[PDB]
Amino acid sequence: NNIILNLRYKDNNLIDLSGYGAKVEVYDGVELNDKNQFKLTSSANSKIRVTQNQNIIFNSVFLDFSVSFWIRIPKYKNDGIQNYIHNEYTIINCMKNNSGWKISIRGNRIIWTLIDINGKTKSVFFEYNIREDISEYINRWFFVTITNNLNNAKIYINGKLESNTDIKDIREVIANGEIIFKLDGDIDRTQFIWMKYFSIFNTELSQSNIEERYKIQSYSEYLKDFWGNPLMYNKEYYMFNAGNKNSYIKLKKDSPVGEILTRSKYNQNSKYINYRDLYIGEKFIIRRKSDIVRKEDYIYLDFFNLNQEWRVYTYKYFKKEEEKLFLAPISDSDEFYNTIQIKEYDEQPTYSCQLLFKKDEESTDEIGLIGIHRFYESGIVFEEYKDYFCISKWYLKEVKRKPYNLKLGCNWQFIPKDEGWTE
Amino acid sequence: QVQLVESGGGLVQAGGSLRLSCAASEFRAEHFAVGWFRQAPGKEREGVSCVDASGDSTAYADSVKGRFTISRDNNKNVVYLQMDSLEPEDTGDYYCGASYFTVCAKSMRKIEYRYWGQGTQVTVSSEP
Repeated sequence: NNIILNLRYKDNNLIDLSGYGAKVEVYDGVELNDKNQFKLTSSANSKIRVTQNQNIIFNSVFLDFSVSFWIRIPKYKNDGIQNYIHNEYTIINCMKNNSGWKISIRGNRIIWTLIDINGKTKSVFFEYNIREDISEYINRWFFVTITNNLNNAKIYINGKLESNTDIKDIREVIANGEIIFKLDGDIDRTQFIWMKYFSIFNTELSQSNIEERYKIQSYSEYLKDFWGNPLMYNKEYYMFNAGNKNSYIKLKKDSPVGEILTRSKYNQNSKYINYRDLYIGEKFIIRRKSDIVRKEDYIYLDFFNLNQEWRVYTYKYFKKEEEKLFLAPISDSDEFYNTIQIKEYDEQPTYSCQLLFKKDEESTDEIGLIGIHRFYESGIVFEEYKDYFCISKWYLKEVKRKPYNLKLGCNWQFIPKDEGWTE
Repeated sequence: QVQLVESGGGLVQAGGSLRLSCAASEFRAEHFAVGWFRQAPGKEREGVSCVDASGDSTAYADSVKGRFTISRDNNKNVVYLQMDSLEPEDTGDYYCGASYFTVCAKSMRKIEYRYWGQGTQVTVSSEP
């Protein structure tokens, strides 16, 4: 359906599956995985050459054409913010006789550039904020789609229009050059880029078509971590709450409960960047109950206390609408429910999951969903409250509402350590 | 600070009765479950009995049924422990604590409970 380049994964290699059989050469510096993700690094032999099949279609100039792909771009270095912000580098180049298009990146900005035969250039970009508490784009997989017409060169992010550029002074742009996937610029040794599902179409993609392709390429049977990678079993995870973004979970001292504290922030003296720390709070690990975590799986939510693996439980018969979760050494207790069913209540793409507590795997009784609540803590005349790691029945009715509330305190995201994130 | 003042108890001969009282200092105790623990000198302190956030649900140690009866007055912010047929093996300091949870459990694990008071000594004697 109007697709002229379809770079996908097959047999430890990238291949064009558009049906026009272009030649693809992946050099030894490009890392591949079966999840269709490939990585461009700063090593010289980290490149991909696409020699487009010149013997099948018009293949000289396209009036209308689009380019879609998913990208994951590492966080700036805390001590190398200058080179990050100033130095720009090309990631994908496609030109012949000094005319064509190129995708470049300068720091927190990705850039689409056109150049016609006469040398006239035009650009359109997307920029994500780097003063954010919790950024949705930094080091996280997101969906880029670039649409080119006679009038406008638009940039869509995650199915939504983000940028527009008037390109009527632009003439014919030579399109049939080699497509070189390589980092090109004055970059750091530690610079890299992840990409997946790269595609080129000989048409202007409607916003509807783009949002649709976004939803489709977002869909999976499995759940995903904070960065957007598949959620794994036996993998160490920090925990993030979409309801309380600046809040993390800590085992309260000399207690079996999880208190909720405020994330430490960037405390160096640069004004151009800011963030909340992600690698804080307890280290969690998900266990299977009888690899990759899938929807409706039954799991054990464990975490590491000291030199020991502990488990998150709930009390079976609490009378209020909510209750503090009980964090303990692993054990079989007829006093606790220990099995969580992992859930996805959102109909839209998200990296958030929910954690349901049920009586039995066979039974239909829903005990509640794991979240965060503000419990009474102390004081008579002046009542003081505290936020605790909890289970709540209130969430049950709430996840039914449409559209699904992202701000709900039962929406969790798991954060593994990533080379694309340093703090 | 935020504590749970205990009272009652003292010297009493074997077979008699006694009544302990927990009052909540600087917090409302109806939100939490509440438990009485005993501590003999040297030994670790064990759970004696406990009660739900409300009344209704109760739990006692197996060596305590059915001589003791725990109860709650949430209006007066006070927890009572009636003790009958006392044995000399009930001697020791009695502490009252509030749980993090609303749920009381026969387990009566120390870590679940906080806001401990200074406690009140009880002693049971064979001869009198």
